[PDB]
Amino acid sequence: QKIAKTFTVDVSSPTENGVFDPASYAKYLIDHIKVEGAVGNLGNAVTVTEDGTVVTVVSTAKFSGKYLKYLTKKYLKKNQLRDWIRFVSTKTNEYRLAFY
Amino acid sequence: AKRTKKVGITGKYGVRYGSSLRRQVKKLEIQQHARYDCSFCGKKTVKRGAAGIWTCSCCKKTVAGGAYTVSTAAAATVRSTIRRLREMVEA
Amino acid sequence: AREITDIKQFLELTRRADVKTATVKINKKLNKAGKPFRQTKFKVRGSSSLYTLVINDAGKAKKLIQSLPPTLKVNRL
Amino acid sequence: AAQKSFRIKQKMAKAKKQNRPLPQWIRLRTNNTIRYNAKRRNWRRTKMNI
Amino acid sequence: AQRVTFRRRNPYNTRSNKIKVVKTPGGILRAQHVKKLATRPKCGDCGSALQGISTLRPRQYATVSKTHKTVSRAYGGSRCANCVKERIIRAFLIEEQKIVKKVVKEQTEAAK
RNA sequence: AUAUGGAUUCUUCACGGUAACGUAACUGAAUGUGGAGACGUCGGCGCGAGCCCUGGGAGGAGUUAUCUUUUCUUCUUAACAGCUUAUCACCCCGGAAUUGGUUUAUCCGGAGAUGGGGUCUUAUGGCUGGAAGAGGCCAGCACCUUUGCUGGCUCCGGUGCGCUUGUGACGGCCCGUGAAAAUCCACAGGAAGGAAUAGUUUUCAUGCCAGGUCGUACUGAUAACCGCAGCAGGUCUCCAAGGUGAACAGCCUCUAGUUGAUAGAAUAAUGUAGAUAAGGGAAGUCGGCAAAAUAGAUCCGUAACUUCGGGAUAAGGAUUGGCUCUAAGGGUCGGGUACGAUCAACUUAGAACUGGUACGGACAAGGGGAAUCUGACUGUCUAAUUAAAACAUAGCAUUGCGAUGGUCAGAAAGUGAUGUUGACGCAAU
RNA sequence: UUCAAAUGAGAACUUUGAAGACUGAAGUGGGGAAAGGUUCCACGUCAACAGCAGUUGGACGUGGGUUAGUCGAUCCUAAGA
RNA sequence: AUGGUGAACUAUGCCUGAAUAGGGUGAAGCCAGAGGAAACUCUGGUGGAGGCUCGUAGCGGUUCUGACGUGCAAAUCGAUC
Ligand SMILES: [Mg+2]
Ligand SMILES: [Mg+2]
Ligand SMILES: [Mg+2]
Ligand SMILES: [Mg+2]
Ligand SMILES: [Mg+2]
Ligand SMILES: [Mg+2]
Ligand SMILES: [Mg+2]
Ligand SMILES: [Mg+2]
Ligand SMILES: [Mg+2]
Ligand SMILES: [Mg+2]
Ligand SMILES: [Mg+2]
Ligand SMILES: [Mg+2]
Ligand SMILES: [Mg+2]
Ligand SMILES: [Mg+2]
Ligand SMILES: [Mg+2]
Ligand SMILES: [Mg+2]
Ligand SMILES: [Mg+2]
Ligand SMILES: [Mg+2]
Ligand SMILES: [Mg+2]
Ligand SMILES: [Mg+2]
Ligand SMILES: [Mg+2]
Ligand SMILES: [Mg+2]
Ligand SMILES: [Mg+2]
Ligand SMILES: [Mg+2]
Ligand SMILES: [Mg+2]
Ligand SMILES: [Mg+2]
Ligand SMILES: [Mg+2]
Ligand SMILES: [Mg+2]
Ligand SMILES: [Mg+2]
Ligand SMILES: [Mg+2]
Ligand SMILES: [Mg+2]
Ligand SMILES: [Mg+2]
Ligand SMILES: [Mg+2]
Ligand SMILES: [Mg+2]
Ligand SMILES: [Mg+2]
Ligand SMILES: [Mg+2]
Ligand SMILES: [Mg+2]
Ligand SMILES: [Mg+2]
Ligand SMILES: [Mg+2]
Ligand SMILES: [Mg+2]
Ligand SMILES: [Mg+2]
Ligand SMILES: [Mg+2]
Ligand SMILES: [Mg+2]
Ligand SMILES: [Mg+2]
Ligand SMILES: [Mg+2]
Ligand SMILES: [Mg+2]
Ligand SMILES: [Mg+2]
Ligand SMILES: [Mg+2]
Ligand SMILES: [Mg+2]
Ligand SMILES: [Mg+2]
Ligand SMILES: [Mg+2]
Ligand SMILES: [Mg+2]
Ligand SMILES: [Mg+2]
Ligand SMILES: [Mg+2]
Ligand SMILES: [Mg+2]
Ligand SMILES: [Mg+2]
Ligand SMILES: [Mg+2]
Ligand SMILES: [Mg+2]
Ligand SMILES: [Mg+2]
Ligand SMILES: [Mg+2]
Ligand SMILES: [Mg+2]
Ligand SMILES: [Mg+2]
Ligand SMILES: [Mg+2]
Ligand SMILES: [Mg+2]
Ligand SMILES: [Mg+2]
Ligand SMILES: [Mg+2]
Ligand SMILES: [Mg+2]
Ligand SMILES: [Mg+2]
Ligand SMILES: [Mg+2]
Ligand SMILES: [Mg+2]
Ligand SMILES: [Mg+2]
Ligand SMILES: [Mg+2]
Ligand SMILES: [Mg+2]
Ligand SMILES: [Mg+2]
Ligand SMILES: [Mg+2]
Ligand SMILES: [Mg+2]
Ligand SMILES: [Mg+2]
Ligand SMILES: [Zn+2]
Repeated sequence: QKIAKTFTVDVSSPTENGVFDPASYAKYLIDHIKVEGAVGNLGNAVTVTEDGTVVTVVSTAKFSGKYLKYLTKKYLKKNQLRDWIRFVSTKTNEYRLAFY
Repeated sequence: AKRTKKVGITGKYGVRYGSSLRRQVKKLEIQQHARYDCSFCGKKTVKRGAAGIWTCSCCKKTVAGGAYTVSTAAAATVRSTIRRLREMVEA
Repeated sequence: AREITDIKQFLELTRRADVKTATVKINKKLNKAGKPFRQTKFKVRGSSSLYTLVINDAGKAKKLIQSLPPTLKVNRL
Repeated sequence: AAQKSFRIKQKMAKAKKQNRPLPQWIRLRTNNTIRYNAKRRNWRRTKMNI
Repeated sequence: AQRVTFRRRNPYNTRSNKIKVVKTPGGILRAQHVKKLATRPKCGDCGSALQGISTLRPRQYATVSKTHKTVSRAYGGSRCANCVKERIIRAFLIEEQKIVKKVVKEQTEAAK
């Protein structure tokens, strides 16, 4: 009835090209994903991590994968990186940052 | 809430045509739209259906009669006279 | 136009004289609410109607498929 | 038109057939005298009264 | 938004040119023409739409098995059952009273 | 055209159900009869479809100084078939005053209500078949090429005095009661024909062949038609998004479609079309011609006179933004034989705060009053100088006529209108 | 209405890209009846014609195009003939 | 004068089709209430009448005696109606 939802992002391809820092990126996530209102209310309701070259997001509160593409676009737009990196779905719910 | 002093159904016609003409019509409309007693089944369920044609809600009988009333006074007094005259020719 | 379920009544159709072609279609589908499974539709093209026999069971399916007339011209998928 | 009778299609046909310029080789015959096609007609200039 | 067009040449809204909108497997709206509706056959006796009898346009009745065109009992597809009940009774009684008026006026001819 | 299977038959031409009726079938000539085809208009109510609005998720897009779990967009299902589905109607049980049931709309019952239980029409909707293989949206590789190849996803909802259309059960209206025929079915009838060593049956199922002739392009109009023309005219119709608002109005937008109509430079007079003007306020003029004023809505107030229906938005007033609160008006479930729980709607009234006192802020949108003349009214006409007081009308009155007739037509006539007629009529003023 | 590129001997007027606007679903949208009769489409193309122009057109030249048992006609009947 | 051709405009009848935003008014019929010695009177709702009304499309054509008056046009255009 409650349900958990994981969400993967293969940040590899543009991380392995320097221009992407996963570091301050899950940072962008960890304090801007809003929960029934605002930022950092993730009261162990949602979690973010970085399997070296992956980001893992697991929600229990209202969180759609569209929201995920929405946040990162902001990050990407924030740090100039839009032009060079798409947020894309591959397999369902498993997303990846594409370079070129 | 009595709705008009006197024009009754004749209200539709408003002020047009003049009192007398409307008086006359109200009389005969009140005649035709009225619901009548059925001679055949006993229920008052005879309404009119075009000039002269009186038919019955349930039991579906149609009687020819007056243009705006079920029985015209004329035909009534005829009915009696045909009674009377028929009487003679069996007795 | 017609759908069928009596798995014998179908077998009779598959040998009903005018039946030259048949087709077997396989579909991924879900079960109740959780898992998925393997639906398989058996379609005998009659001269006047196209009959299709849904076999829900994957097991029933395989064994049914072998029984298909060895003269019948079946299109797989 | 839109949905015509054959009698009218037929006429219509024969009409477009006549709708050509002079074959230039007529201009070449001995004492040929026809200089152009004088009976040339054109849909938005002269209507063909059925 | 999406609009639509007639399919036959006739552009006018006549009874025989009823239209109806519809979404296709293409994912688009298209007109479809709708034949004028059947009306239920009527008891040619009392006049009610008579029961048990399927309802088509007249020629389409030749395209259907007889069990769509009758109910079992006498005057089946034809009159309204209750109507036949009347028929039966009235017939019986009248045929009887027939006999009673025979032997009554048969008595008179001998008693006078 | 026709066979195979099924059904039917030794009780020959099916059973079953009290019944309404059921069905895969279940012979049926002449003749008769019934239905369908087949029929006004308006009103509210009810329901369907498509549209509109909207939550969740799954994608692609746009904006990201700043803010927005965002803004846009995709998420679709044909005819046809199977099962199923209905307001109406009807049947069985039952016997009703303490009358009950009952629509928004007062109709129904001893000629059998309320009740409980069945039957039927299949509009319509549902689920499956068609049918995901199609179509829609993505992603990931390939190469001048034909252009591929590869995968994903294409799911679950909510709301209604909405819009348009369809339809049903009703109601209003008539000195108006709102085609025809082809064609298809059914019934009454029972002429005939038909089995036990084997008959009958193609209105059940399945199977075989065939469907000719002509039209199909495009325009349908500020350029494909008619106006001498690529003329500001004329010319029948269907489909119809978001906001504001009563609204298919006006004004702005999405889709689609245009961006066509000689062009440059100046900005005299006079013009044409759009506006404003201190103080006065019709003194202008044949005449307030023109123009200005008015306007929505809520509330309050409303004269003479009247055919009692009106006159009446009479007249005359106030009020109207934004924002923030408040109260009232609903739905669905389980309760032995008082309440609780949640879901979803803009309407209306009241109360604060707030501003250069503005608020129907554009758009939209009646000037009023007192009389005289004249036609009662709504309606009609001189297309292209007259729309009126002229015509018509209901109403009133007169005339002719009982068919071998009145009035009218024709050269005639075995001719014709009224006449599918009959004085409550037709004809004529 | 505007800026640019393309094309052409020639570009205010063609084509494409950009911008600014309009029609505002009672349409400058999507189809049809009557009427036209090839105007449709393609290629070529400017002597005349489109009351400036023209490389563009509903022009000029040259070709291509209209596929039905089920859509209409055909059948039926109306006033009437 | 004789013999002919017209009802594609328009007038009138007939036959078969089609079309008409949103408002205001609140007629018969019905429900419930109130007063009255009585006869009977009165109130609130419900309903949705009308060659009714406000007004678009539609049909029309009033005024400017407006535009135009070698016209867009041998009757049009605007605004008003
Ligand atoms: Mg012309
Ligand atoms: Mg949409
Ligand atoms: Mg068409
Ligand atoms: Mg109609
Ligand atoms: Mg049936
Ligand atoms: Mg039956
Ligand atoms: Mg049987
Ligand atoms: Mg008949
Ligand atoms: Mg009939
Ligand atoms: Mg008809
Ligand atoms: Mg069909
Ligand atoms: Mg019941
Ligand atoms: Mg029962
Ligand atoms: Mg309601
Ligand atoms: Mg409409
Ligand atoms: Mg009727
Ligand atoms: Mg029938
Ligand atoms: Mg014999
Ligand atoms: Mg058959
Ligand atoms: Mg033949
Ligand atoms: Mg076409
Ligand atoms: Mg055009
Ligand atoms: Mg000419
Ligand atoms: Mg024109
Ligand atoms: Mg166009
Ligand atoms: Mg010009
Ligand atoms: Mg100039
Ligand atoms: Mg002044
Ligand atoms: Mg003053
Ligand atoms: Mg004065
Ligand atoms: Mg003076
Ligand atoms: Mg004067
Ligand atoms: Mg004036
Ligand atoms: Mg002023
Ligand atoms: Mg007054
Ligand atoms: Mg206020
Ligand atoms: Mg509340
Ligand atoms: Mg107070
Ligand atoms: Mg008058
Ligand atoms: Mg008038
Ligand atoms: Mg005149
Ligand atoms: Mg004259
Ligand atoms: Mg007038
Ligand atoms: Mg005039
Ligand atoms: Mg007069
Ligand atoms: Mg008088
Ligand atoms: Mg003679
Ligand atoms: Mg230009
Ligand atoms: Mg605009
Ligand atoms: Mg509009
Ligand atoms: Mg245009
Ligand atoms: Mg077209
Ligand atoms: Mg043409
Ligand atoms: Mg050609
Ligand atoms: Mg072209
Ligand atoms: Mg030249
Ligand atoms: Mg030209
Ligand atoms: Mg020129
Ligand atoms: Mg030139
Ligand atoms: Mg050509
Ligand atoms: Mg047909
Ligand atoms: Mg034929
Ligand atoms: Mg005419
Ligand atoms: Mg209306
Ligand atoms: Mg109003
Ligand atoms: Mg109205
Ligand atoms: Mg009392
Ligand atoms: Mg009304
Ligand atoms: Mg009126
Ligand atoms: Mg009016
Ligand atoms: Mg208005
Ligand atoms: Mg007009
Ligand atoms: Mg008029
Ligand atoms: Mg003038
Ligand atoms: Mg002049
Ligand atoms: Mg004018
Ligand atoms: Mg007007
Ligand atoms: Zn009766």
